[PDB]
Amino acid sequence: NVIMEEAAQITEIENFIPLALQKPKNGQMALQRVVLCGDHYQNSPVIQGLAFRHYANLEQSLFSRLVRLGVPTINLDQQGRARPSISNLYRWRY
Amino acid sequence: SESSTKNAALTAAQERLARFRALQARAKESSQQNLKEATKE
Amino acid sequence: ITQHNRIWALYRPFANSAEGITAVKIWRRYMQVHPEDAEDFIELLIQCGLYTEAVKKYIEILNNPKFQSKNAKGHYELWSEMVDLLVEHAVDIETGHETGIDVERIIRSGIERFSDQRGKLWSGLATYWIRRGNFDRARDVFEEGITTVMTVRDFTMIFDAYVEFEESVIGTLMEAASRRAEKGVVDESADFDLDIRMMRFEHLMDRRPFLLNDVLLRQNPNNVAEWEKRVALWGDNKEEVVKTYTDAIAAINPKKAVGAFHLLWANYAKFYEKAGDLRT
Amino acid sequence: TLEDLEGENQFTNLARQHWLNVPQQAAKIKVKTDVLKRELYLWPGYGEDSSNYHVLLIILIVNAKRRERVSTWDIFADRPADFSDLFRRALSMTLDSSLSWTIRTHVLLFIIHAFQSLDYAIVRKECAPLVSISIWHNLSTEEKREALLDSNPHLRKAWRAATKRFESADDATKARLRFDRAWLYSLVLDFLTLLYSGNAKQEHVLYCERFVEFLTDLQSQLPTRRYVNTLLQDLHVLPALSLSPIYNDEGNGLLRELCNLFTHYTYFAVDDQSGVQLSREQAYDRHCAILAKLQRIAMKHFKEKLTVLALSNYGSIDKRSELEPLLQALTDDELVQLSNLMNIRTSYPDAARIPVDRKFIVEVLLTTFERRKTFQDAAQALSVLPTEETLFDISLKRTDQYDGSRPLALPKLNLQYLSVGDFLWRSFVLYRCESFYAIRQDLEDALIRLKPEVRRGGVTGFAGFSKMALPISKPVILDVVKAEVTIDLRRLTPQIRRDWESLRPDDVVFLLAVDASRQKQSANGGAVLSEAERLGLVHVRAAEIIQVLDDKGKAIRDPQAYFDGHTRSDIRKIQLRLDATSYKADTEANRNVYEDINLIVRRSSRENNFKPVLESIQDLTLSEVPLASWLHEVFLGYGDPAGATFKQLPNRLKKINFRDTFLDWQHLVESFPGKIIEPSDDVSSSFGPPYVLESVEKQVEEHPSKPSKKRRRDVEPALMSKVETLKVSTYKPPNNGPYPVDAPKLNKIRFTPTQIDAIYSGTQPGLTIIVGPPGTGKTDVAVQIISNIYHNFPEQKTLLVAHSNQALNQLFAKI
Repeated sequence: NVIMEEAAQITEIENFIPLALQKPKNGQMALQRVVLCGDHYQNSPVIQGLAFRHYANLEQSLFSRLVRLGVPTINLDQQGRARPSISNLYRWRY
Repeated sequence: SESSTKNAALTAAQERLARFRALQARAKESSQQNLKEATKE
Repeated sequence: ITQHNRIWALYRPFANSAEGITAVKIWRRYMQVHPEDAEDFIELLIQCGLYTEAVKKYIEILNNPKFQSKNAKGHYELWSEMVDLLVEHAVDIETGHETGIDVERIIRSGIERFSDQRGKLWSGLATYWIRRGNFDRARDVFEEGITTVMTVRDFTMIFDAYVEFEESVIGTLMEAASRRAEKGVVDESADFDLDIRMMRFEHLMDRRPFLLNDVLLRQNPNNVAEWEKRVALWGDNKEEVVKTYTDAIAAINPKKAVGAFHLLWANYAKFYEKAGDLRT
Repeated sequence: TLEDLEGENQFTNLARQHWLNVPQQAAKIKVKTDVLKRELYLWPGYGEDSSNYHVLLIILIVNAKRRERVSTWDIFADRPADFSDLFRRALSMTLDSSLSWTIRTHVLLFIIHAFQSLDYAIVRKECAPLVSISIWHNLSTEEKREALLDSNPHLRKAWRAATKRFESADDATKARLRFDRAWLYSLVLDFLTLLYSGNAKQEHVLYCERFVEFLTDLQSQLPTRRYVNTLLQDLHVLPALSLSPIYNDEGNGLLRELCNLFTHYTYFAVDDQSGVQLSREQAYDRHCAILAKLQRIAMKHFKEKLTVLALSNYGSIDKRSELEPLLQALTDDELVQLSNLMNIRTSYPDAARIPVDRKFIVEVLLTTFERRKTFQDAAQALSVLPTEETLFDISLKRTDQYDGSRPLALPKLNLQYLSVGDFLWRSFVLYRCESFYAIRQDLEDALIRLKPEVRRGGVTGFAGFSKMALPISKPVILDVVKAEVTIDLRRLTPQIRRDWESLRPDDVVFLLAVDASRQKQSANGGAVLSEAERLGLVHVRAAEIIQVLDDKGKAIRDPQAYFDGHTRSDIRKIQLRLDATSYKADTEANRNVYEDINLIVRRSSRENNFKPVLESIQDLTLSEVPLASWLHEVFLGYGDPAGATFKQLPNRLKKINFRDTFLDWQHLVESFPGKIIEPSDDVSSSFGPPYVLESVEKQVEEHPSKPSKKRRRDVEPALMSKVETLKVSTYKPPNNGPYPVDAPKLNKIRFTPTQIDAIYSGTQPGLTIIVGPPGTGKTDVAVQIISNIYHNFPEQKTLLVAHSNQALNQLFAKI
């Protein structure tokens, strides 16, 4: 089982590297559960190259690509850390 | 026609066998020349 | 450690009477104190079937120049034994980027170190490539060995090995074609492959004199006799004869010529006069 | 930019003179013409009677929004018919030759941007007919199309369905389908005509680069590539671009690189129809089959003249130089007959005026029979350690000055990929390019801070002081490669000396040989020097520092004692392993690169991990199975996106022990709205924690009703949600001892129903995505899922990947 936290801030290569950290057995992988928790509306990964970030789209994450592809995702609708005004100001995008 | 076809196939097989024998003789001559050149060198 | 020597002397027969992975680990732990018998442990790697472990032990022994063989075996003999073990167990040896090993680099190092037995190393590499199922790689290795052999004996041995492999492949293809024709199944790809193999064998037989002339020129670029033999083997090909004459002119040193460069120049002038090129 | 369009532009003035000619007496209010307000006014005012200027302005606004990473497809979601009409108008204007080349390039860029936005339903519906099977009707010969249809029954069924849809359509629908099928062929013909038109300006080169980028993007997406690769192979776009005068120009390096990237993407070892990635053996077998078919055709047709070509081997005919004399032996008519026998196009339309000579046919035959390296071979051939030529590459310099005006010949990450290996190779190439750019920037900064100059006697010295680099002597090779480098810390600060002496094992360092006197060649009015020659740098070699030794060659056992103690000598020895590939290349070329090396440059430990990442990426690209089979379709963006979920996987766990996930029975009841919960036992009273939830599918009782075929048309398929019975089982927890420390810890956080569903999805096997905002307790849900996985599966291992160390610390504190 592989669980990733803040997958939207990690690149696709960095997300795929942890999913292939073990060699396959008898031609098949032993991975069964792949959970990724993140926020596609948050900041993407930092890329030094402007052409890589814009033209090559290297700043795109695996979670954002899965959300854009139409895969089903569970969206959290409860927040209990900030004030109601700040939460409502941050709920316009969500 | 399937009468002279057998004779034509036999002639082609004989020509192929002659060509294979010539190729084997050329390979043996090349090997002998290579051995002689190796001894000379 | 002084008592550990007697302890290992009282444990060597114990490890030999146990065998298996436990004895392999005991021999690995005993190599840190007395590595001079580690080659004998390589024989244990022969008994345990671990060809990769034997190759690693041979590489570790060859890496240290201060290692002395207990059985008075030379470094060249150990390298030849390792090459023979790799050729015999090429299928059982795992090769990849994860292990950090390269067989081509080791073959090149053995060829560079042992110039008198470079043809034997090339033949072993060709046999290993043939055992690996890569016919194109084996053909490329044979061509590289033929084109880079300074000694004509090694070149002749490599050519004989390549000719034997090509003859075996052609015989297998002919047997497959005969079996297909007897069963009434016509395979155009197999017949085309057999024809291509026959054409390649004919081209190799035709270029064998050219390869011998090239080897003679590499052995002595100032030898005008080899250049004259190459020009005679060129025949009526005017462009090939002109290229051979230009290579002989640019290769034979006038101050170190063993033959007669003036004879070659006179032959070129006579060939130009026979062609009607008086100005040339 | 977007702010530049707010001024008195020519397009804005034309729009005001043409569309804002209303006679209404508006007030004289100084309202700024914002880009968003103009876009909102243009969106509602768009219609079928609008001119092409409004469509061009809308396309320019969409391109400006896409260049700024702003959403623009949503604004067109309100009007689908107007968006389709605008797309049809843009497609008609793209094929129109009356407009300038700049408008055609802008339309091509807009079409390429729309092709990269297939996630939208309207964009996917608009782009579906453009990359459909009807483009196969534009083939050169009907025999090749018949063979392609007979190769796969699915392609034949799709062609039959397309033919039936075209026959059953009306006149306008058939005309629209024909226009959509022939638009790609017309664009390819226009590109081929403009390539061979001659006297091409910068606009023509930009249009060619945009067309190459669009072709690469079309080949990068498999649903479009399945027809784009066949169309490019039938039209011979690569042979036409190779012989075109635009690509032959020295200044069109970017166009040549884009053409090479398009050729690499089109010749990828992957199935076009099935989508399965092909290995090196499959590509070699396909090339051998093509060569055998060509040899059989030559033997059946020209055995008298092409006997050597027909009897040639696979390795003796795949090379262009070896096959050049065999193709030159045949005449022009013989070459045309050989091309027609292999279903290869040899003639074009008279309107395109494409020059079809013997040289073009020979180039096409050479390119078709050329052996191409696979993606794994290309990834293996790429060096992980950067070099002097790789850091100062032309592509890197072009990407450094990229501003969105012109395309770049680099791979682009999208929603869909051709294969997992292709995506891994693209990620490895992007990471290598980023690492090379960072290393080049660091080397340029170090050379600028060092300020190299020419001293007396021709010895290159350093006038400035830099902490990122240090002057050294020539390294001496110790073993083979491991070498020793002598460094001096007499002129360095104690912090700099401590940083240099604390080099970790296998640390990435650069040995730099620099000669500033060549910069004087730039002052003599000669040729234009490069970026490396401007700073005086000549060669840079990557190396891995393994250990740090003192002046006596002894390794420092205690670094703290050596740093705190008084060092007798400030000279240090560093053991560095140089790369084997660079050393072998220098030895083969007989170049003494290490003899002229005089500088050593170090890097920060946080930014010196690029080599292991590149090695891991190359190993993943070279691996045959780097992804799971269940998650391969979800990662590739093909098939059902919900197939990786637990509801579709066959290994779904029916019973899962939630233990202390629910605080009480009311919390468990409220966490499953719309689902019927029944106790496992016969006791109707509620039970407390721990609880185990078992999902039982409700079996529908198939009553023996009569088969009435009348009431079947109006009875639509109702989306009846299957009410899975969540049976709750309560068991006594096992005691761990009478001591208070033996009591297990229980969760005291009341999870929401969305959090409960996320935890249930994470506990079940498959792929789970938790889109949680800040303060939503995503870390708590992850910790609960990890605890549930540890309790339910003690034999399984859980790997947590955190973006930052603070998240890992918070997860450890929660666990």
